[PDB]
Amino acid sequence: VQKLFVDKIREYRTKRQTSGGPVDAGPEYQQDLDRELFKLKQMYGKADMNTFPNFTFEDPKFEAVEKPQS
Amino acid sequence: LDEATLTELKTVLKSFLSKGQILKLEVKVDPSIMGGMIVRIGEKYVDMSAKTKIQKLSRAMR
Repeated sequence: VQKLFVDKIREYRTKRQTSGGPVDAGPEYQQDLDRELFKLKQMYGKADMNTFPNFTFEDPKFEAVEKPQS
Repeated sequence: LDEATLTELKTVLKSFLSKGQILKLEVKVDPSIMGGMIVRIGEKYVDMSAKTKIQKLSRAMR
């Protein structure tokens, strides 16, 4: 069916004329890609784009031992 | 169809069997097959139709 071989490539080239993502999204693709974009961040964490690690650690304080001896 | 494309298929379907015989046939019209014809010489079923849209699952099958 090479007449069908040409007819699924030629209506693939029409999909390669794109402006803003989906062609017939409407309220469908706008809600779904925003529902999924939250879920990759919801149970994952709150993370910005480029912020480095900012913290500070304190070690164990070295106490002394009192000892009258001999 | 017309006479020039049917009397071939009432004669090119005789070229298969070749055993001194006088062939018979049935016709039934179906539009869900979009663009072809299926034929069944006995239990043979050479299918050429618009099933070939489902065979383009391999494009979506990695």
